[PDB]
Amino acid sequence: SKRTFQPSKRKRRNKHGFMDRMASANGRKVLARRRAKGRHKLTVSSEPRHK
Amino acid sequence: PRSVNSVAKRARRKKIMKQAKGFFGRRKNVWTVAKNAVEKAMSYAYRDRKQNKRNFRSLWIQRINAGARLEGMSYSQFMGKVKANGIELNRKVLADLAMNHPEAFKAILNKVK
Amino acid sequence: PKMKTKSSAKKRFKVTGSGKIKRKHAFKSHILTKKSKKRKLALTHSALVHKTDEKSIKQQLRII
RNA sequence: UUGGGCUGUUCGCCCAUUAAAGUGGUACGCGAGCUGGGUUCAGAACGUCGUGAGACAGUUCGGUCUCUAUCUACUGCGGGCG
RNA sequence: AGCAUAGUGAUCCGGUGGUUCCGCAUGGAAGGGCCAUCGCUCAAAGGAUAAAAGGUACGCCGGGGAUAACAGGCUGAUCUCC
RNA sequence: CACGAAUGGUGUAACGAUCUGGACACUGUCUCAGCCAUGAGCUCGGUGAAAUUGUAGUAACGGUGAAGAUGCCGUUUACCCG
RNA sequence: AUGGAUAAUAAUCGGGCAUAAGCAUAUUACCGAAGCUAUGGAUUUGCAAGUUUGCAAGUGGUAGGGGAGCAUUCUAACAGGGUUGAAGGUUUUUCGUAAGGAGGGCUGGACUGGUUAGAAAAGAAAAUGUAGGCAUAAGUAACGAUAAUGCGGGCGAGAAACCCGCACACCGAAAAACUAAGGUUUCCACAGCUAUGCUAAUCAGCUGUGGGUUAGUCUGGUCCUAAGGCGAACCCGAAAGGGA
RNA sequence: CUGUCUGAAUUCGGCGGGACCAUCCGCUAAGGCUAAAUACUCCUGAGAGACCGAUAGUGAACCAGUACCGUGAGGGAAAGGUGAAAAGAACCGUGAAUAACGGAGUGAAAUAGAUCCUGAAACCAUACGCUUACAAGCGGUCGGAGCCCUUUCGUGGGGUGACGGCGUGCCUUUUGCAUAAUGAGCCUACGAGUUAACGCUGCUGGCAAGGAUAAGUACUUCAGUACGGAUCCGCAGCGAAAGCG
RNA sequence: AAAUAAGGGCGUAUGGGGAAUGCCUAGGCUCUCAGAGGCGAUGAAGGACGUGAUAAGCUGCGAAAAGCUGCGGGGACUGGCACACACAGAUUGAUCCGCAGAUAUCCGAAUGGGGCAACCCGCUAUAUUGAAGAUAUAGCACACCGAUAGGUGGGCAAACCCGCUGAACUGAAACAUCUAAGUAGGCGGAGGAGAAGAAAACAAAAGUGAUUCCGUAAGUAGUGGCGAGCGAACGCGGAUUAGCCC
Repeated sequence: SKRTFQPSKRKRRNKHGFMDRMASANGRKVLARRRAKGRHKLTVSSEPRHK
Repeated sequence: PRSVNSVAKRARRKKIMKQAKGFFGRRKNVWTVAKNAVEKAMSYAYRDRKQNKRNFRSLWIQRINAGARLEGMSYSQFMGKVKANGIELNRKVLADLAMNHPEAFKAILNKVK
Repeated sequence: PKMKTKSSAKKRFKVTGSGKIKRKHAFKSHILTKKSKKRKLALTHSALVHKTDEKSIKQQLRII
């Protein structure tokens, strides 16, 4: 059957990207929390693009 | 300070497990099965000590009866005539005489009869 | 911290001179016209807290 | 110590035979043996009660029955020893 | 106070009469205190609030064989037989 | 007992993986089961789990017992291992 | 003593069995408990001697109450032990009412600990307790579409599965070709069979080394815009902010 | 202090002294600034612990907010030790093999060989000694031959034990459990009445109609003697209170 | 060679397995004393991509890229974890330490426009065939004020403090007043502290003289479905002491 995760590398960036987190006032607190915890990987935009 | 009873914790159970030597299966090496078997063994050993004193008297009485019925008597009559004669010999010595010294036993019987 | 004294028990239950607790009587509030004058005279003088309630009253007054 | 019609039925009535179509117990025997037709799951409707949410020893349609047998108990077959 | 045993309701709060008892610098007053007394089918009558009814078959959590439905057990009221 | 007129009453051609009763053809649904093929199963070679598990050298009958016994009582039966 | 029906797995004086080994009365001896006594020992209160002894009464025990203590880790003083072998692990002997103490042999190769006083992360057998390791079920289920395999050569130590060849079978509006989404090197060659492949493998989408993607015309940007987003100015809202 | 409305006088004025009024007392609103003694640690330098020692101590002693899980917010591990020094096993043999092993050299040790300090228990096997194929059940206990080792030589010790008697595990909850009521596969490690403030009883100690300091201060060899009487309890109680004692 | 009961039970010895215990520390925990309490448009915190004779990671550093310069200290080794085969530098005084400087790619407040962070695309001045395809350097966001050359602020980040908002579980053995609690949470600003601070104040017939903090006063007065509960002030003893401007 059809599962819940149907990947799309533009629907992913339009919802969880760096420019989508930095646009909101409360979405900008996720970045602060992750930098305070020390996450090596920030928002999904940290995944490398195809080269 | 942090206190851990690690060495004596096992040194205490080694001594209780060393007396479960010869038990069938895991009753000799497994701790929670050996401890449950050593305590029951000690409970069985506390009793049977009151029963060793009344299981040997039965054997003595049977041997005295056997040795007395060889002379046309019974244990009841023999013990009656012995107790009402001023003898005062316990059943252990009487059975030892009836088994090892039949001459002494028949001498006692003829003296009390 | 410091043990707080119960106000309901501190407004009543005056402690006597040596070891007792003095209190008032009840039933003398609003139906006094049909009770005999003997009962109303007996229920007027102050009474003492019984020894069965003394422990609770002392625990409330913070005298353990 | 029978086979059918009616009913989920036990029971019961009826039809045709038979020498006979017994009474009961075994967790109203037996669901790690079978079916789920009835009953007590969630949907919907009728009669009635309750203002209402809802309910009925009232009725009707539909609706997942899990497990590789260790010990003993049975049905069969072998090895060891005496 | 009635020949005697029933005719009853704690506390809080509020009302009335008496009282240089106190009355927040002093003098009064507001108010409080003491005595007498009034207001509760608080009737679930030792009265948890001044103020209070139902459904759950969509239900959920914590426990009970302390407690029912099936089966077992004791006894036959009922049943069957003599 | 306890239908009833827009929480609509009574009929209705066509329609319905709807419910109910009956008829023809047809058949293993059945009387009543029988034969055959492949996969699983069985034996051998390779790899190799899980649920479950207080210790166990783990019988039957009548009875007792927290009222239904592998472990208690009396009797009977049973060579050891698969 | 006799007749007065009995329940469903095979039954009963407990059984054998008994004509007394049944019943009624009387007598004697004996058996019979952790009861009583005889011997040894320990302990609690009360009474005396002292600084333990003697006597009397005791000494089952759940909820619960009281009193004496052991081990563990660390600290303060005095006194110690150890490479001629410390702690730890494994056996053995002995002592105490017990918790426990001390000694010997073997492994082990650097710390340890007596007396008095003190502190506490101060003791597990159960919480369908937690983490790690290891058993049982057991060499059992299973080895993942019933489209199918057979033979001969090659490398090789090793071939039912690898390579080659001849046969057989299956799909064929597909199990064929391109390619979007997506994956992001899995692509190609050579070495390897350790782990991975539900088996072995000389094989591989696995491991290690060397390579591989070439655009004026193909797909996107440099061109345009829809739904929708942002939005100076402007209008609202405790703030963040909302509308546009 | 004000969301809304209303709204005063200027020093013989205005406000406060817990409703309010008169007298006394104090102050002078509708303007502003101001160090010290006080709170904390993303940090910095020095130093301690009757603090932990790898399931402990931070989630993280080690390529840790890592590997893994989710779309995302987010959750979140396990993982220390050879040896003094790599001197980390040249070389030979079996083997297809640089799989493993047996030798040979290093070392004090290779049964310290990289799964490397010592290394227990569960668990899986081999050798030796004694028993076991007519015998029914919490597997033990009390008696008891026979056979193997040791020996101060013994009414001494150790191992196995033919045969007989008795005996229905443990915990919890219950009037009552072998119960067919609950729970546990086993072993190792962790795991549950502790501390602070304020009180009360029992024992002990100092002073005694008196007892004790708190904050703080001074000196010093510094998380460790003197001073400090503010204050608390007791010494007299009764009454709602004035008050009396 | 031996033994043999197919196998099982018990005891001893020797093995595999595993990681407990013992010892140790590379790391942590609670604090004491004295400081400091910020970085950023001269471009922050946090990253991406690069940089080595050899280079997969970590560390350091940015196209001047395991480094450059100046002043002091220091005196034989050095080219980080990192060794090995090497190759070089260095008593003319290297390596290293302290302080002060230079360079400092791209993203990120990101600030020339846009965007799917580490990308794309520009305008004006100059130079390069200059001309199409393109390049090298400089300047190009917004708000305020400065009259004008130009200055100030955007953002990030532990706790303390201030202001604006602000629950419920819980307790009352139920519950609505009450408590929990002006707590948790959300938003904005500043400093090493912040707030407060100089009487339209207390007190009572005697008096004190700004604020803050510590001990008593005191679990007192009082408040409360007068229930649960909440709970001052005066006065006294101390640390410090400071008063001024419209």
